[PDB]
Amino acid sequence: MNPPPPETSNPNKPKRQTNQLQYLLRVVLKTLWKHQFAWPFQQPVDAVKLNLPDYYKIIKTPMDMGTIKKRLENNYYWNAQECIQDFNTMFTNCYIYNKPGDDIVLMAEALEKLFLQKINELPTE
Ligand SMILES: O=c1[nH]c(-c2cccc(NS(=O)(=O)c3cccs3)c2)cs1
Repeated sequence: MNPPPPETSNPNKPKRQTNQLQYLLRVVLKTLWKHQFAWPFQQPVDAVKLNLPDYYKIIKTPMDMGTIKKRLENNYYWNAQECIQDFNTMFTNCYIYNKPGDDIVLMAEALEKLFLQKINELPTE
């Protein structure tokens, strides 16, 4: 069973645009998206499709790059750090749901290193 995907809009929450958030969409996300290991992370885990009936029994704060992309596109975030926390939740979720050395974990580890490389330096505001 799949819960609804994480919100990508919320009228109670204030919106913002910053140079750093623009960069997170235009450079960081859009480059990671093209990586050969990006595909498992491009949309919410579909537990019915993937036959992972325990996925949402284990993972209570799901996150994926599709959701992050839509959040950036909709100016959902207040700042870069908020967006960065979503990437970090995505990676951590993968390590939590799986086991060290798993192929899916190797993919997340590779993406995380590339992500860290790209956010090491952000534009100034
Ligand atoms: O913890 C997470 N698993 C996934 C995911 C996405 C697509 C397919 C799978 N299962 S899978 O096809 O057996 C697989 C194993 C290694 C990479 S994908 C997991 C995303 S986040």
